[PDB]
Amino acid sequence: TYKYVNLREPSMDMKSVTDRAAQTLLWTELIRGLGMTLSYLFREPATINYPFEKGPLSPRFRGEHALRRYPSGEERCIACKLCEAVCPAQAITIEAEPRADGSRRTTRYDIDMTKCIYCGFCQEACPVDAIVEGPNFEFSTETHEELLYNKEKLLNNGDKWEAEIAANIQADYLYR
Amino acid sequence: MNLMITLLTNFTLATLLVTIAFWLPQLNVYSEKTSPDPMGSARLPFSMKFFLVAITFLLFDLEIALLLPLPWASQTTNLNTMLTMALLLIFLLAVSLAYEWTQKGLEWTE
Amino acid sequence: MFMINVLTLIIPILLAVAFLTLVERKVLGYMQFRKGPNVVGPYGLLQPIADAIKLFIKEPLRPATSSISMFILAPILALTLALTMWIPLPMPYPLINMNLGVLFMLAMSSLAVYSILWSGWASNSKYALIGALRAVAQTISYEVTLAIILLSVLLMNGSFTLSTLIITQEQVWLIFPAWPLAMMWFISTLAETNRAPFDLTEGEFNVEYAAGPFALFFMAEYANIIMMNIFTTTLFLGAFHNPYMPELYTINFTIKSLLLSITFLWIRASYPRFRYDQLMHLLWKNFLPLTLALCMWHVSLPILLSSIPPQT
Amino acid sequence: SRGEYVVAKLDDLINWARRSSLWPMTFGLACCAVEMMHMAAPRYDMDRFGVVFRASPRQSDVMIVAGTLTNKMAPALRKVYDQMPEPRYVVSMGSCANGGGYYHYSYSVVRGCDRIVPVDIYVPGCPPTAEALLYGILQLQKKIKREKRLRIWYRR
Amino acid sequence: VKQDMPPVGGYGPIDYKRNLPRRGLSGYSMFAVGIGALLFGYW
Ligand SMILES: CCCCCCCCCCCCCCCCCC(=O)OC[C@H](COP(=O)([O-])OCC[N+](C)(C)C)OC(=O)CCCCCCCCCCCCCCCCC
Ligand SMILES: CCCCCCCCCCCCCCCCCC(=O)OC[C@H](COP(=O)(O)OCCN)OC(=O)CCCCCCCCCCCCCCCCC
Ligand SMILES: CCCCCCCCCCCCCCCCCC(=O)OC[C@H](COP(=O)(O)OCCN)OC(=O)CCCCCCCCCCCCCCCCC
Ligand SMILES: CCCCCCCCCCCCCCCCCC(=O)OC[C@H](COP(=O)(O)OCCN)OC(=O)CCCCCCCCCCCCCCCCC
Ligand SMILES: CCCCCCCCCCC1=C(C)C(=O)C(OC)=C(OC)C1=O
Ligand code: SF4
Ligand code: SF4
Ligand code: SF4
Repeated sequence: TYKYVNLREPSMDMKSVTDRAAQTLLWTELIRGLGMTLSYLFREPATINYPFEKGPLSPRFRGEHALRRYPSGEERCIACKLCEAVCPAQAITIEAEPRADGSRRTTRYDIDMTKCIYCGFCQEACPVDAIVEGPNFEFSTETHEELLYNKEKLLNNGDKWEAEIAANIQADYLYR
Repeated sequence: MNLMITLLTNFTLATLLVTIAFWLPQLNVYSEKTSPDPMGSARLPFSMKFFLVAITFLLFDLEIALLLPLPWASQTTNLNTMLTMALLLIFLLAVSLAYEWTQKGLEWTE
Repeated sequence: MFMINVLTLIIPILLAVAFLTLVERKVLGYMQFRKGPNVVGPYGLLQPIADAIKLFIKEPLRPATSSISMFILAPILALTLALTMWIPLPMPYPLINMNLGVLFMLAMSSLAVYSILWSGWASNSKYALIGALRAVAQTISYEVTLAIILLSVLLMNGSFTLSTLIITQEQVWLIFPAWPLAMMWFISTLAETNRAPFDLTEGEFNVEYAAGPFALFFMAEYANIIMMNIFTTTLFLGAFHNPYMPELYTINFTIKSLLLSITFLWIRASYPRFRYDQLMHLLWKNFLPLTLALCMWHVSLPILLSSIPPQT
Repeated sequence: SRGEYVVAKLDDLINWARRSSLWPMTFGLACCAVEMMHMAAPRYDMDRFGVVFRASPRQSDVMIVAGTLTNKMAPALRKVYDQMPEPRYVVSMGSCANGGGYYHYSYSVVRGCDRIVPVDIYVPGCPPTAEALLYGILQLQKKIKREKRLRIWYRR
Repeated sequence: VKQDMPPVGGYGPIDYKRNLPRRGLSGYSMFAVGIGALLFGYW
């Protein structure tokens, strides 16, 4: 249930002594190292051609956030603030009021993408699949406040990526 | 004469490249840099071992200077004497190395 | 006309040093299961040009130098000695055909440590000075076995003439009578140019130089690398020379020197670094005793075989 | 004019050489260092873009702040930043370098590295992937590509 | 049910020991090739 690494007492017959001395004087293990490096010289490398080739992702991937809509145009967020109670970073700021037809809807849905730890507790705490953490990861900005999303930016990410987000949720929701 | 021209050409090319390296990026009007090391301000401690390997180099390089006429010395007619003195010089270099060994001279830079 | 010959020596040296950096990054890339540079040029061929233009317009690092004069002279001396190590090299005819080209190269390579030493003292860092003293002691250490191995091999040549060293090897490569001298020579020239696994300047001296002069030190070091591979090629792997077609020798020694420079690139992507005492142990307690023993063997061996080479 | 064409072509030349030979000094602060080590790994391979792996901080061209900046190391970050030769750029990698992140309300964390150094590219994630960091590096290259140093010098 | 499971016979065997294949000549043969190269060079 255990083994002894490096507890080999070497042989002292003239065969093994001359083998070790030929290894010392003729550099056998150094040529073994050169052979392994030469072996990787003639291998096809593992380099994908980014941006033209992309690294493989799964439908569970947790990237850029997006507020979704029902298949009628109505937004799914019913202002229940579970995503900001569960948020380990307190990145989500929510303020709500009844809108002009009496629906429980948010007026403030902020996510600070520089507080966010991208762990997806908001999409798994959301009872109506409103906030999701979509598949976009290429959204680097040049300014800090461009990573401070309001409700307009998140609903635009939903409208921008819904054709992908709905298919990822369709592929994954029986594991959830 | 060709060699002096070659040395002057190589020195002139090197000085031209060094002048371009020290004066072309000086024309950048970037910014004045305000307030331009493992030891802070302590003096350099003298290492006896660095001086020992330098003097060992110097003495063995002198023994090399004695060994340098050997491709010409193999052409002699007094070959027994020449062979004896050549093996004696390389043997005295080896005795210098063995004495440098056994009196702990090759230590911590072995 | 001779000035044209000096230009056709020294400008292609600079071009081959420029593209050796690309070959290093590519060969180290593919040996590391990745690619080297292939975006900046077609197959990466514009990467050294882009990098040289980048370094020559980067801000000068502006150090407080101890001596201004030696801070200027250390790149000058490094580049001048890096270029003058090529002029006795027979390929198949040298620029300066001299009777003592071997000893000339050993002398001008012995002078190369002053650039390291002056760059180390001309910086105000004591750490850079300690690193320079380590690098100088390393280089002057391995120059000992350079001199003695080189003498022992030239006991089969008859002279210090580099052009005679091609005539010496018309029946056999000189690595076949002298492969232990060849392998200790090869590791010793690997330790001359501060090259891995002997690169303790990268393991935790010219760090106070700006991007221009540091690039000049870097290109002088790679000129020394290409030159010592060419000198090892002429010294142990002497090609066939037809006097009516010299380009046969030129193509042949070029292929052998490229393989040997790639062998430097292939060593540096294969081994970890020595500790400083470990390569001091490698010189003084392993390479130098065998070097002295083989020097005795190659003194006494042309006498016991009646194979003393001609003086002329 | 003619000189406007000359400063346009020279801006194209020097911006080409500066974006095609970026040398990064990566602050290996925290978990984002692991993903920078994947952006240097064979799949993504920064070196094929001319982006070398671990240049020294005095010859590097861009400082990748990859991890959490604490109060104890913020003067060391500013020291390494001040010791960089110009043009120097700052990529902020990950949420802690961007805006404090998961340690934003901590007593010992600088709330974003932009309180300390001027930041060019903010790379979001915890950690942002090696592909996302490579996206940020290529966006930095595009930012260098549209620099007008000599055109504004000619128009001043 | 439908769930990520191993197949009906399980998977195949997975190697996990050191495999350093012991290539090269003996030390006697390596010094023999070296001394023979020396003798051919000397002749
Ligand atoms: C010119 C073309 C290339 C030439 C060949 C070189 C290419 C191969 C390069 C491989 C990569 C090397 C990377 C750097 C490695 C540095 C470390 C290293 O190797 O250290 C050397 C090692 C150092 O020893 P060590 O550290 O391995 O061993 C331990 C040593 N002690 C106990 C002291 C701690 O070995 C040597 O020094 C050997 C040098 C060459 C020996 C040549 C012997 C020839 C045979 C003579 C005859 C023998 C039989 C007896 C007499 C018979 C008479 C008939
Ligand atoms: C001894 C031999 C030594 C050899 C050393 C050099 C080896 C490599 C040689 C070069 C190989 C090919 C290089 C091609 C580079 C890429 C050129 C290119 O495509 O540039 C495009 C760019 C923009 O053009 P644009 O009109 O906008 O394109 C839109 C099209 N609808 O347009 C531009 O950028 C403008 C044009 C720039 C052209 C630069 C060409 C490269 C110069 C390199 C220097 C060496 C020259 C060769 C020396 C040896 C041969 C004499
Ligand atoms: C700090 C200062 C600046 C530092 C940077 C620059 C200096 C350092 C780098 C350059 C070093 C220059 C070395 C000059 C002499 C080299 C030795 C030499 O000339 O050997 C070659 C040759 C001997 O071969 P041989 O075949 O015998 O001669 C032809 C006749 N058959 O001999 C000949 O062919 C002889 C030819 C005629 C005599 C030539 C004399 C040259 C000028 C004097 C030396 C120049 C260097 C002075 C400064 C050195 C500083 C280290
Ligand atoms: C009077 C008017 C003229 C004034 C003086 C200027 C003289 C000519 C100077 C060189 C040419 C200037 C134009 C530079 C390129 C402009 C166009 C450009 O940026 O093209 C981009 C293209 C690559 O596109 P990229 O954005 O990199 O895309 C990523 C991959 N999809 O880029 C490419 O395809 C490669 C671009 C290569 C640039 C030219 C080659 C390098 C410079 C060679 C000459 C200078 C250096 C000489 C030798 C120095 C020492 C070795
Ligand atoms: C004008 C002739 C060329 C001048 C020298 C500049 C180009 C060669 C050195 C540049 C360089 C390259 C390419 C390089 O790849 C590199 O990284 C390993 C360096 O830093 C250690 C360099 O200095
Ligand atoms: S996004 Fe979901 S969890 Fe958050 S307030 Fe809206 S409905 Fe509730
Ligand atoms: S992924 Fe996590 S840290 Fe980010 S908003 Fe959702 S719950 Fe908050
Ligand atoms: S942003 Fe997150 S994952 Fe990245 S270094 Fe910070 S704590 Fe680690």
